[PDB]
Amino acid sequence: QDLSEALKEATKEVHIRAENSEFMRNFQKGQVSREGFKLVMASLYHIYTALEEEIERNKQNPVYAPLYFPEELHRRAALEQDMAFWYGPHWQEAIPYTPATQHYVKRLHEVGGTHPELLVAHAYTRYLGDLSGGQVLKKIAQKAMALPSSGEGLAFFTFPSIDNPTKFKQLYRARMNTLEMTPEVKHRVTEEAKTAFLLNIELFEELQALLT
Ligand code: HEM
Repeated sequence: QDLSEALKEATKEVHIRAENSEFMRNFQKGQVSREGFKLVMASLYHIYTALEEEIERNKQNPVYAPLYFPEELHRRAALEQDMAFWYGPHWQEAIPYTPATQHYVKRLHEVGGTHPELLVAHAYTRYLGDLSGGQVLKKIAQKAMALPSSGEGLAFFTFPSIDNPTKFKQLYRARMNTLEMTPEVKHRVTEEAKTAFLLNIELFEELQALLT
Protein backbone atom coordinates (compact mmCIF):
# COMPACT_ATOMS: atom_id res chain seq x y z
CA GLN A 1 0.00 0.00 0.00
CA ASP A 2 1.32 3.44 -1.05
CA LEU A 3 2.41 5.86 1.71
CA SER A 4 0.10 8.68 0.49
CA GLU A 5 -2.89 6.33 0.85
CA ALA A 6 -1.73 4.87 4.20
CA LEU A 7 -1.49 8.41 5.59
CA LYS A 8 -4.93 9.47 4.26
CA GLU A 9 -6.46 6.34 5.76
CA ALA A 10 -4.69 6.56 9.06
CA THR A 11 -5.69 10.18 9.62
CA LYS A 12 -9.29 10.33 8.28
CA GLU A 13 -10.83 9.77 11.74
CA VAL A 14 -8.68 12.25 13.57
CA HIS A 15 -9.27 14.76 10.75
CA ILE A 16 -13.03 14.60 11.50
CA ARG A 17 -12.21 15.31 15.15
CA ALA A 18 -9.97 18.28 14.17
CA GLU A 19 -12.67 19.95 11.98
CA ASN A 20 -15.07 19.63 14.92
CA SER A 21 -12.92 21.26 17.52
CA GLU A 22 -14.83 24.20 18.98
CA PHE A 23 -12.45 26.74 17.40
CA MET A 24 -12.71 25.21 13.90
CA ARG A 25 -16.48 24.69 14.19
CA ASN A 26 -16.82 28.41 14.95
CA PHE A 27 -14.26 29.24 12.23
CA GLN A 28 -16.19 27.23 9.61
CA LYS A 29 -19.48 28.89 10.53
CA GLY A 30 -17.94 32.29 9.75
CA GLN A 31 -17.60 33.15 13.49
CA VAL A 32 -13.85 33.93 13.68
CA SER A 33 -12.84 37.28 15.35
CA ARG A 34 -9.65 39.29 14.49
CA GLU A 35 -8.46 38.33 18.03
CA GLY A 36 -9.02 34.61 17.43
CA PHE A 37 -7.58 34.76 13.89
CA LYS A 38 -4.44 36.62 15.15
CA LEU A 39 -3.86 34.00 17.84
CA VAL A 40 -4.08 31.08 15.47
CA MET A 41 -1.94 32.74 12.74
CA ALA A 42 0.76 33.75 15.25
CA SER A 43 0.86 30.15 16.53
CA LEU A 44 1.27 28.92 12.94
CA TYR A 45 4.06 31.35 12.41
CA HIS A 46 5.99 29.56 15.18
CA ILE A 47 4.95 26.07 13.99
CA TYR A 48 5.92 26.60 10.37
CA THR A 49 9.15 28.33 11.47
CA ALA A 50 10.13 25.15 13.32
CA LEU A 51 8.87 22.79 10.61
CA GLU A 52 10.84 24.61 7.90
CA GLU A 53 14.05 24.89 10.07
CA GLU A 54 13.91 21.13 10.32
CA ILE A 55 13.12 20.68 6.64
CA GLU A 56 16.24 22.75 5.82
CA ARG A 57 18.31 20.69 8.25
CA ASN A 58 17.16 17.51 6.52
CA LYS A 59 16.91 18.65 2.92
CA GLN A 60 19.66 16.24 1.70
CA ASN A 61 18.58 13.42 3.87
CA PRO A 62 17.02 10.79 1.56
CA VAL A 63 14.25 9.98 4.18
CA TYR A 64 12.89 13.47 3.42
CA ALA A 65 14.58 14.90 0.27
CA PRO A 66 11.98 13.91 -2.36
CA LEU A 67 9.54 16.23 -0.49
CA TYR A 68 11.88 19.22 -0.60
CA PHE A 69 9.72 21.94 -2.20
CA PRO A 70 10.58 25.20 -0.59
CA GLU A 71 9.63 27.57 -3.43
CA GLU A 72 6.19 26.02 -3.86
CA LEU A 73 5.23 25.13 -0.28
CA HIS A 74 7.16 26.94 2.45
CA ARG A 75 4.95 29.32 4.50
CA ARG A 76 7.33 31.14 6.80
CA ALA A 77 7.79 34.21 4.49
CA ALA A 78 4.01 34.40 3.95
CA LEU A 79 3.42 34.20 7.68
CA GLU A 80 5.92 37.03 8.28
CA GLN A 81 3.94 39.22 5.88
CA ASP A 82 0.74 38.27 7.69
CA MET A 83 2.31 39.02 11.01
CA ALA A 84 3.30 42.53 9.83
CA PHE A 85 -0.31 42.98 8.61
CA TRP A 86 -2.07 41.81 11.75
CA TYR A 87 0.41 42.84 14.36
CA GLY A 88 2.19 45.89 12.85
CA PRO A 89 5.86 46.58 12.16
CA HIS A 90 6.96 45.43 15.72
CA TRP A 91 5.24 42.10 15.36
CA GLN A 92 8.21 39.99 16.54
CA GLU A 93 7.70 41.37 20.07
CA ALA A 94 3.90 41.56 19.87
CA ILE A 95 3.09 37.96 18.89
CA PRO A 96 2.18 35.34 21.46
CA TYR A 97 3.95 31.97 21.81
CA THR A 98 1.48 29.83 23.61
CA PRO A 99 2.32 26.63 25.62
CA ALA A 100 0.44 24.36 23.13
CA THR A 101 2.37 26.11 20.33
CA GLN A 102 5.64 25.47 22.27
CA HIS A 103 4.68 21.85 22.68
CA TYR A 104 4.12 21.41 18.92
CA VAL A 105 7.45 23.20 18.17
CA LYS A 106 9.23 20.87 20.64
CA ARG A 107 7.96 17.79 18.94
CA LEU A 108 8.96 19.29 15.53
CA HIS A 109 12.51 19.77 16.79
CA GLU A 110 12.60 16.23 18.24
CA VAL A 111 11.49 14.81 14.97
CA GLY A 112 13.83 16.97 12.80
CA GLY A 113 16.82 16.43 15.04
CA THR A 114 16.41 12.79 16.23
CA HIS A 115 13.78 11.07 14.10
CA PRO A 116 13.98 12.68 10.62
CA GLU A 117 12.44 9.73 8.92
CA LEU A 118 9.15 10.86 10.58
CA LEU A 119 9.41 14.49 9.30
CA VAL A 120 7.26 13.54 6.27
CA ALA A 121 4.34 12.97 8.72
CA HIS A 122 4.52 16.57 9.83
CA ALA A 123 4.91 18.04 6.34
CA TYR A 124 2.00 15.91 5.13
CA THR A 125 -0.26 16.98 8.04
CA ARG A 126 0.34 20.69 7.53
CA TYR A 127 1.00 21.22 3.77
CA LEU A 128 -1.47 18.85 2.29
CA GLY A 129 -4.22 20.25 4.51
CA ASP A 130 -3.19 23.81 3.52
CA LEU A 131 -3.55 22.87 -0.21
CA SER A 132 -6.95 21.19 0.35
CA GLY A 133 -9.09 22.41 3.12
CA GLY A 134 -7.08 25.54 3.83
CA GLN A 135 -8.39 27.01 0.61
CA VAL A 136 -11.95 26.68 1.96
CA LEU A 137 -10.87 28.26 5.24
CA LYS A 138 -9.33 31.15 3.30
CA LYS A 139 -12.66 31.98 1.66
CA ILE A 140 -14.51 31.87 4.98
CA ALA A 141 -11.89 34.12 6.66
CA GLN A 142 -12.07 36.62 3.83
CA LYS A 143 -15.79 36.83 4.11
CA ALA A 144 -15.94 36.96 7.97
CA MET A 145 -13.33 39.65 8.36
CA ALA A 146 -13.72 41.74 5.15
CA LEU A 147 -10.30 40.81 3.86
CA PRO A 148 -9.60 42.05 0.29
CA SER A 149 -9.23 39.70 -2.68
CA SER A 150 -5.84 41.30 -3.28
CA GLY A 151 -4.73 38.90 -0.42
CA GLU A 152 -3.28 41.05 2.31
CA GLY A 153 -3.48 39.38 5.70
CA LEU A 154 -4.03 35.97 4.03
CA ALA A 155 -0.54 35.40 2.48
CA PHE A 156 -0.46 32.11 4.35
CA PHE A 157 -3.34 30.79 2.35
CA THR A 158 -1.81 31.88 -0.99
CA PHE A 159 0.63 29.79 -3.03
CA PRO A 160 1.87 32.12 -5.79
CA SER A 161 4.34 29.43 -7.09
CA ILE A 162 1.78 26.68 -7.44
CA ASP A 163 -0.59 27.07 -10.41
CA ASN A 164 -3.05 24.38 -9.41
CA PRO A 165 -3.26 22.95 -5.83
CA THR A 166 -4.87 19.61 -6.93
CA LYS A 167 -2.18 18.75 -9.51
CA PHE A 168 0.62 19.78 -7.07
CA LYS A 169 -1.00 17.62 -4.42
CA GLN A 170 -1.01 14.71 -6.81
CA LEU A 171 2.73 15.33 -7.51
CA TYR A 172 3.55 15.59 -3.81
CA ARG A 173 1.75 12.32 -3.11
CA ALA A 174 3.57 10.63 -6.03
CA ARG A 175 6.88 11.84 -4.61
CA MET A 176 5.98 10.66 -1.09
CA ASN A 177 5.47 7.31 -2.67
CA THR A 178 9.09 7.25 -3.79
CA LEU A 179 10.51 7.42 -0.24
CA GLU A 180 12.24 4.20 0.80
CA MET A 181 9.71 2.45 2.98
CA THR A 182 9.92 -0.49 5.28
CA PRO A 183 7.09 -1.69 7.40
CA GLU A 184 8.80 -0.16 10.43
CA VAL A 185 9.05 3.33 8.83
CA LYS A 186 5.58 3.18 7.36
CA HIS A 187 3.89 2.24 10.60
CA ARG A 188 5.64 4.92 12.62
CA VAL A 189 5.12 7.58 9.96
CA THR A 190 1.34 7.01 10.10
CA GLU A 191 1.48 7.11 13.95
CA GLU A 192 3.36 10.39 13.89
CA ALA A 193 0.79 11.87 11.41
CA LYS A 194 -1.86 11.09 14.04
CA THR A 195 0.24 12.84 16.67
CA ALA A 196 0.68 15.89 14.36
CA PHE A 197 -3.14 16.04 14.13
CA LEU A 198 -3.46 15.80 17.94
CA LEU A 199 -0.97 18.57 18.37
CA ASN A 200 -3.15 20.78 16.16
CA ILE A 201 -6.38 19.80 18.14
CA GLU A 202 -4.59 20.59 21.35
CA LEU A 203 -3.65 23.98 20.01
CA PHE A 204 -7.22 24.71 18.90
CA GLU A 205 -8.43 23.63 22.36
CA GLU A 206 -6.06 25.95 24.02
CA LEU A 207 -6.85 28.92 21.78
CA GLN A 208 -10.58 28.44 22.34
CA ALA A 209 -10.06 28.49 26.17
CA LEU A 210 -7.90 31.61 25.91
CA LEU A 211 -10.63 33.26 23.90
CA THR A 212 -13.33 32.30 26.56
C1 HEM B 1 -12.66 23.18 9.84
C2 HEM B 1 -11.45 22.70 9.68
C3 HEM B 1 -11.15 22.00 8.41
C4 HEM B 1 -11.96 21.90 7.23
C5 HEM B 1 -13.31 22.46 6.90
C6 HEM B 1 -11.07 21.02 6.46
C7 HEM B 1 -11.42 20.52 5.17
C8 HEM B 1 -10.59 19.58 4.41
C9 HEM B 1 -11.07 19.25 3.03
C10 HEM B 1 -12.34 19.70 2.32
C11 HEM B 1 -10.04 18.37 2.53
C12 HEM B 1 -10.03 17.66 1.23
C13 HEM B 1 -10.62 16.26 1.45
C14 HEM B 1 -10.53 15.37 0.20
O1 HEM B 1 -9.79 15.77 -0.71
O2 HEM B 1 -11.15 14.29 0.10
C15 HEM B 1 -9.00 18.21 3.57
C16 HEM B 1 -7.79 17.41 3.35
C17 HEM B 1 -6.71 17.47 4.37
N1 HEM B 1 -6.83 18.15 5.53
FE1 HEM B 1 -8.28 19.43 6.34
N2 HEM B 1 -9.90 20.57 7.02
C18 HEM B 1 -9.93 21.22 8.18
C19 HEM B 1 -8.94 21.10 9.24
C20 HEM B 1 -7.67 20.40 9.12
C21 HEM B 1 -6.68 20.46 10.18
C22 HEM B 1 -6.83 21.15 11.50
C23 HEM B 1 -5.62 19.64 9.60
C24 HEM B 1 -4.31 19.34 10.11
C25 HEM B 1 -3.84 19.94 11.13
C26 HEM B 1 -5.99 19.20 8.26
C27 HEM B 1 -5.24 18.36 7.41
C28 HEM B 1 -5.63 17.87 6.11
C29 HEM B 1 -4.73 16.97 5.41
C30 HEM B 1 -3.38 16.39 5.70
C31 HEM B 1 -5.47 16.72 4.22
C32 HEM B 1 -5.08 15.86 3.07
C33 HEM B 1 -5.77 14.54 3.16
C34 HEM B 1 -5.13 13.66 2.09
O3 HEM B 1 -5.45 13.85 0.92
O4 HEM B 1 -4.33 12.73 2.36
N3 HEM B 1 -7.32 19.57 8.05
N4 HEM B 1 -9.36 18.87 4.79
